Amino acid sequence: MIPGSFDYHRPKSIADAVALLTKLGEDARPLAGGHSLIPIMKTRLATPEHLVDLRDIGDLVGIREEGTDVVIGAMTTQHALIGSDFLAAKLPIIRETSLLIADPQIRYMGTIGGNAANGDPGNDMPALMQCLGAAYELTGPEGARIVAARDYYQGAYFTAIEPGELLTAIRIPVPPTGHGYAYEKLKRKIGDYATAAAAVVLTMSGGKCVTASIGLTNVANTPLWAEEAGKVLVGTALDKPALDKAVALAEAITAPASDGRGPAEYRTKMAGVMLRRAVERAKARA
Amino acid sequence: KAHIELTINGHPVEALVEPRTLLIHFIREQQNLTGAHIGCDTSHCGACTVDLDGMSVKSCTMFAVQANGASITTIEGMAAPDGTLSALQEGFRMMHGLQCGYCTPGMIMRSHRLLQENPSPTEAEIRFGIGGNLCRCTGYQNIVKAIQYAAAKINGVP
Amino acid sequence: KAHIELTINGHPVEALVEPRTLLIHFIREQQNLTGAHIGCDTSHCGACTVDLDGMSVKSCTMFAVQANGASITTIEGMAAPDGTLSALQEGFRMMHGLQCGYCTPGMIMRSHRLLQENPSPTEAEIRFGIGGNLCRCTGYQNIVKAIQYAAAKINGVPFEE
Amino acid sequence: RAEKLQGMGCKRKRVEDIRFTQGKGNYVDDVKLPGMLFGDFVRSSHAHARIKSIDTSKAKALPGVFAVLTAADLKPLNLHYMPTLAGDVQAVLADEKVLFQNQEVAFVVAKDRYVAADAIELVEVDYEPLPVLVDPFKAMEPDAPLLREDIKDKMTGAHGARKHHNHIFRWEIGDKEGTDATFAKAEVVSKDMFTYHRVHPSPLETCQCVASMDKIKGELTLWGTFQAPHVIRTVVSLISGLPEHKIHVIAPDIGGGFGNKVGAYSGYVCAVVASIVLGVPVKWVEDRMENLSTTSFARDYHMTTELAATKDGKILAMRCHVLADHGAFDACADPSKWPAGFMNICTGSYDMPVAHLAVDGVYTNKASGGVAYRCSFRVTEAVYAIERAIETLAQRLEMDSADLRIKNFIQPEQFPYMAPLGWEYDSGNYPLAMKKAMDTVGYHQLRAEQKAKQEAFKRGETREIMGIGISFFTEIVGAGPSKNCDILGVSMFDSAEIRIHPTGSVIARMGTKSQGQGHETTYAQIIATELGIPADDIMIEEGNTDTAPYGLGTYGSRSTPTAGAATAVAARKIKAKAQMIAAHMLEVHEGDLEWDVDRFRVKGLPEKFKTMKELAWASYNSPPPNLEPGLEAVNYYDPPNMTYPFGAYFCIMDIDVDTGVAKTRRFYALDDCGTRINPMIIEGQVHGGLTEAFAVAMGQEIRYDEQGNVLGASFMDFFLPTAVETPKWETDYTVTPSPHHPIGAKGVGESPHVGGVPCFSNAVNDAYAFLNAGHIQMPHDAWRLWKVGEQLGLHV
Amino acid sequence: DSAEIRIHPTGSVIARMGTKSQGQGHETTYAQIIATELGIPADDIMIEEGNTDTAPYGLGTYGSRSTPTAGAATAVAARKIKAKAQMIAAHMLEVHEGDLEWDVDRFRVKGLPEKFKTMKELAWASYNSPPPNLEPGLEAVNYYDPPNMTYP
Amino acid sequence: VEPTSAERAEKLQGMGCKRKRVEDIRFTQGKGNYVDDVKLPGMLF
Ligand SMILES: Cc1cc2nc3c(=O)[nH]c(=O)nc-3n(C[C@H](O)[C@H](O)[C@H](O)COP(=O)(O)OP(=O)(O)OC[C@H]3O[C@@H](n4cnc5c(N)ncnc54)[C@H](O)[C@@H]3O)c2cc1C
Ligand SMILES: Nc1ccn([C@@H]2O[C@H](COP(=O)(O)OP(=O)(O)OC[C@H]3Oc4nc5nc(N)nc(O)c5nc4C(S)=C3S)[C@@H](O)[C@H]2O)c(=O)n1
Ligand code: FES
Ligand code: FES
Ligand code: FES
Ligand code: FES
Repeated sequence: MIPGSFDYHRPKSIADAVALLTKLGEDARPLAGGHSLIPIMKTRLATPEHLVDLRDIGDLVGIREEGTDVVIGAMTTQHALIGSDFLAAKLPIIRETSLLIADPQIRYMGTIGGNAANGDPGNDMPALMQCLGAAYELTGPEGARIVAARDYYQGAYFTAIEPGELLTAIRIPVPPTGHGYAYEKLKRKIGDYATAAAAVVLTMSGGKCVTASIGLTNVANTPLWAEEAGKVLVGTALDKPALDKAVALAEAITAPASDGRGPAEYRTKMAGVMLRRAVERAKARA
Repeated sequence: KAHIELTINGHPVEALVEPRTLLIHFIREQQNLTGAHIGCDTSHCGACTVDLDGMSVKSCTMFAVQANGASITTIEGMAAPDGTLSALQEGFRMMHGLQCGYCTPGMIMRSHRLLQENPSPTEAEIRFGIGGNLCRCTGYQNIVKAIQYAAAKINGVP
Repeated sequence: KAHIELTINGHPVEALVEPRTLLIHFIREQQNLTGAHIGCDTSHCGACTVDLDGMSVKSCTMFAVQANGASITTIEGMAAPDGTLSALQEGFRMMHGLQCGYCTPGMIMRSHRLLQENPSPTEAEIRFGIGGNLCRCTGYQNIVKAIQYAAAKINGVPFEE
Repeated sequence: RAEKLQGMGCKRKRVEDIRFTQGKGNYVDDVKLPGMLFGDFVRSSHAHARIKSIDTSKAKALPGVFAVLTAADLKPLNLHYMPTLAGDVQAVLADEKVLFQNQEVAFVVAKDRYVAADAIELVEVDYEPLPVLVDPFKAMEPDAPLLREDIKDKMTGAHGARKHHNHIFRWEIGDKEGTDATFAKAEVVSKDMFTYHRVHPSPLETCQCVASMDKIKGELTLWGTFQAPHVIRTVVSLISGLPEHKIHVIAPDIGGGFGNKVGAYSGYVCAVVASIVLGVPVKWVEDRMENLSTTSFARDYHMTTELAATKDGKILAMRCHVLADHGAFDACADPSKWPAGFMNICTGSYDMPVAHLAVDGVYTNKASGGVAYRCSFRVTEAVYAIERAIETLAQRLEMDSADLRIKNFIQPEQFPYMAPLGWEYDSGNYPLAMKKAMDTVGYHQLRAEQKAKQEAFKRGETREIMGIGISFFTEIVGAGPSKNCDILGVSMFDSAEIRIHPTGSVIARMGTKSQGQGHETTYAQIIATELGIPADDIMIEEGNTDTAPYGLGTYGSRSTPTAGAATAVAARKIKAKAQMIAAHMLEVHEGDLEWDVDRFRVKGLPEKFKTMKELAWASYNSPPPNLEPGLEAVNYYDPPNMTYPFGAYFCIMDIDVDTGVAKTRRFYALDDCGTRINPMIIEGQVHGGLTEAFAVAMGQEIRYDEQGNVLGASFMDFFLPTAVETPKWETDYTVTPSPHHPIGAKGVGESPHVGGVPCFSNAVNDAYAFLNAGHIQMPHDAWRLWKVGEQLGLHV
Repeated sequence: DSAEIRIHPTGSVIARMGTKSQGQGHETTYAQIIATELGIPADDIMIEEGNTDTAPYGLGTYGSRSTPTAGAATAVAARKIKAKAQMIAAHMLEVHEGDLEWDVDRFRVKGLPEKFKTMKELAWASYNSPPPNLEPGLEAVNYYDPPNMTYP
Repeated sequence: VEPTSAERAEKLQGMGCKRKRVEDIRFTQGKGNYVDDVKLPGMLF
């Protein structure tokens, strides 16, 4: 329950936050909504010497369309995502997913950026972002760079971010109008990280799938982008043979933990079931 | 220690806090507002819920320094200045929405915000809307009734 | 408010007080040492007596600011750390030197100083020596005995009977 | 004045709610006393190890730390172990070894809980691992580790002059010879091993106390989460040497107990010792992870359960043997003579000629407990055993299990019914309740619907299966008669004291202690009806051992059986004295008076009367010369028997065999607890208990791995349903009064859990019965029900 | 005036009265009355007055009334406890109550002094093994209406 | 110790004894609780 002592900072700008993180070093952590970091500080798994609260940086909050992308500031809360009718018009999968994250209190505080940057495979947004082919905008002392969400995750609490960098925004290509989408999550109760979950976006024409992308949540030490599984759907009617192929190729890449949510073998199968169900719902939406 | 200034239940508060002090401890220990409760060490139970800048917040998952400049309502702030119970407080009593009372402050504080988010919620909306709040005693059924009763009362005021 | 630093019952104390705050009220209301009592408004009763820089003082007739830098002992400071009561505290109980207890803190604090002034006082010296302390309950006779008991205890030998 | 009475049977709104809805409850952690410190424990990272050294120097040196106690500090006060309710001892601070993960090793006392937590991290313990024992089935093997070195020598088998060193007790009851003979010849023998898995009561408020030794006065005040505060006083007295009149135990508002707060914990002892040493108050408040992993677990019974029957479905005998995992110390709350509680109610609602029960308790490297979480002293286990055995027998007989129950119920005319393991049931009308329940849920129609759904499944038309869960149960609550029920030698009575003021209001106190069950509301309803005094004119208090009459506390649904009875009896003493006052005032014989709601009237001259209010005043103003002034009474009520409420619960469950996800379609709960004091409160008790039942059956668990690590002991994993997962509850009742109880009222609070768990588990088991799954062990969460289907070939 | 006396399982006592000391020593002296009546040392008895929620109703301390009224009540309440204790003793010792004699702090069987129960033992027995005809526990109240004043 | 009747009586410190006062422990140490010693949250004068 009780964290170790730390110093607390409120930088006024991205630049000042990056400068602070760079100066203070590895013992400094960004503080966004706090709803993953504070819990692990309370267990003393995390014992940072400094927290750099991003609360006063307005430029980290917001949702805009820029070109062919939606750009979401890292500090945009789950509650804000859900509330954005503009985002629901363009990227309705985000609201659907966010409503499957945590609980109202947590969603008031938790941010998209903190969900994406956290590195716990339990988080839902990572695999959604991989599904959507989002790019993460990172700013550090050496400047800005972009890392694809598909390339961002290496392991539990191991991501591509470098010392002194903040994830400042997530840039999400907007799927075509009329696209199908679904996020299907299996969990033990409200608030629980997925036993398995699947994010799907697809498009159809003339009864055939034209595009499909699939992400899988919490069925490996990272989110997974199920590249082969999505490709096998393309050119099919999204019928049983096609779904069975996609399920196979998705299951093949899983490597789940055996924990209170069940053993790895179950969770692999549940990735497949969630995938099937998500494809079905996406097909119907398409 | 950091100096903070905020408002709690409409009153100015100024204090010196260690950054690591959790908001729930600040409220209970330093401010002596012991209505808010601690029911867990993992952020699940919602017994520590307060209304903070228009949000339902689990105050065990926030440091007091993060609440600098905030406006917080705790359960002590729900009754009217003349002592009259809020619609929610009254509904929880009328509908037998509490037993031990331990979740109740958090439940009411969450519900206060719920009914601002959605003044006329369905039962599914209520149950989902309080999903961050655990109760051991009631089995939730009368809590739903309590919230519905409060909505009806609120909706009849204007 | 005035800043004061002093010592009470052997412990450092630092405080802010209004000049007009009576020492009795600082001790009772700010320091929560509620053994000392107020029995009067004219400085007669002695119920507020504390030991202050080697003097018996009626703390209702002193402002807290006047005690800046002082060393004060109140009744709470009389018992030993090990729990044992002082000779006076014991004598008061043994000789039935108190009833309601309201004068007792000030009687004992006065007596503490009396027995430093005069370790082996006669009865007349005792009575005179506590003349600034009123008691409503005891009629003083047992207080005298209590002080005699304490003196004899301290001295290792009795004096008067 | 009719509107004001709010007596028995009224849905009186709760007086407690005023404060609780406003945050003005007074729970232990709300207490702040001058100079109060905070203490908490350094806890064992090992399940089984010798303690080689404990270095507390860095912790003591930390600013703000006032003490660090180890067993070395307690031993001289004979407080390194504490007695348990079960007649064992439990280590307060670990001395030579630790025996369960998270066991208390040192107690750090600091300025506040933040500094205490810092200091705990500075204590260094060196351990020498010992072999871990977690599987109770192996606890009595010849090579099982010697856990309890403090009380046991090595004893590796079962034929030595002491039991196996890991064997706590063997308890048996019933007619072995007769039972064995019936099983040897019965046409059908139905045997299964049902495990009731370890769970935890997990009250929302954890265990905690504030100890304040006043060294000047030599008096200890102890605020705490105590379901049985008078018991705690007496125990604190026996172990501390302070006399009871100088120990002031205060159980204030308690944020739920659910059995977790009956016994004493190391934290209470250590806070007390620390306060005594330091002379200032010491608060101890545990966090959830420590609550779940170090305080009273529940269940953990492995029940080999057999029914003997004729092919036509008459039950001839029951034979049950239980292996009980008690963890490292036997701290299992129970009346002292009942080491397996009332597990001998396991013949249930059925009239069986003979039965036999044996229970062996064993030590393992786990937290202690057993009795908690609405078990009524192992009645959860008893009921699960029989209600599951009914279902497995019915499968074996190819009989509908409703019909099997009907064929075997104890009939109303048989009460009071002496059951074959010794309990005499007070009253019951089982056939009527069962019928009401079946009719309400449309039972036979459900079965036809189920059959059609099964056929559909086989035709590949649905991936969902339907189960119909039945639980018809007989509870036993109200411990209990002095002849056989005592808590560490104190007979299990309870008590009430009622005092009427001159102006007619009342203060009444009881020896129980609510943790949310509404006693402050409902005890006043009993009095209100008895005396004609409005309930709002009556103040109810519990929990201050200086003021409340001695009682045995609240657990085992005993409050209404014991203190509810005492309340009525005490009120009737007052009424009798009032009648004498009225006779004096009206100048008639007492026999010439009759009670009429709120007054005594002269028979045949109804215009001449005296009201209770008038009599109260008279008792002070014009006391009759033959009588003492005033108007008050006490009763300590030694019950003549337990009360035996019952219920008929039906669950319809739909299960997705591909994910294992079960969804309750409907849950109907009929409870009969005799006279119903407050229907609103009873309903809430049922809702709460059914939600626990759902949780236990469908997800909750505390587990240990082979290394003795405690698993799942946080709300990350411990299944507590939210409003989203919790089913809607349909409740119903019948009323079959307890003949021996002063107001005919039986206990009820535990009934929903007792009956509910088998109802849910039976529904799950029933869903898969057509697929021949056998007995599916709880909990019935998704991965485990997926495994059931996987193993049945349903996924290919 | 009034007295309520409750004996705990382990033999200590809480007793309250309807008077209120202002220094007359009631907390000491009422316990003396009880001690002699019950054979329980005075130091084992806690006396309280003045909290109207807890103390039995009384008319207070003035008119030198406390000993005449609550002192009477204390003795009478204590005698009620003694009478119950004697019943418990007779049950435990398997004799008639008339076969018992009191010896400071215990009932002994007349002619057989080695057969006895102390008040402390009886207090525990009242909780541990209540005779079937009696309520558990060991306590009493008396509200004492004096027949006359006392005339020192 | 099998105390005599007289020893047992003496230990009682009952009727007729010059029993020393229990109140004196707190009063001699300033730990009485008189009205003006009471302090409650928010108390006015
Ligand atoms: C009880 C409970 C249930 C939950 N259930 C779910 C769930 O179902 N699904 C789910 O997805 N989440 C769940 N969460 C986690 C929640 O969504 C967190 O909000 C999220 O994981 C972290 O976002 P945050 O804004 O709170 O970040 P923080 O906790 O503030 O930070 C998390 C991490 O990311 C870093 N960080 C944050 N922002 C940045 C940034 N802009 N740049 C670089 N690093 C950054 C921090 O330094 C820290 O290392 C749950 C949490 C709780 C308490
Ligand atoms: N015939 C009856 C029986 C009961 N009641 C009312 O129902 C309540 C519960 O009474 P009873 O069945 O006698 O149970 P207890 O009060 O002894 O409660 C103990 C029981 O209470 C249960 N319910 C709980 N509910 C809450 N809120 N908190 C707990 O800790 C609880 N713990 C569980 C556990 S475990 C147990 S053992 C009381 O207000 C009683 O008046 C009634 O109106 N009529
Ligand atoms: S105390 Fe449980 S969520 Fe805050
Ligand atoms: S009322 Fe007890 S936890 Fe909700
Ligand atoms: S109060 Fe009387 S002299 Fe001070
Ligand atoms: S003891 Fe009462 S005034 Fe002296």
